Amino acid sequence: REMGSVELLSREGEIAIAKRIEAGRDTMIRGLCESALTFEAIMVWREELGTGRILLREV
DNA sequence: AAAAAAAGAGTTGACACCCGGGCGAATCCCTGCTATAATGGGAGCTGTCACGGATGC
Repeated sequence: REMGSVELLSREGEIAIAKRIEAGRDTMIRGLCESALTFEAIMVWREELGTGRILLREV
């Protein structure tokens, strides 16, 4: 009863939902790429590159 | 009238062996990934009363 009294169906609504999810992921990625918090934090792992353990195929 | 040894103890090397702990190897359990379109559910009484109590205007 609860699922039927509040839910519906949408053919093209799934496309809009996917576009909204993609926009949210894009905005989150744009907001997470900052300076002195994420660049220097992840750079300590990028400096470990050259051994092929987690620098390539992992990060 | 005397006087020493098969047992009885006591060990000393000499195997026979019997589960324990590793070294392997062979093999179980988990977990996730599959891209045409899938869009609200199946029994069950209903052939006992009667009492004793719990809601309602």
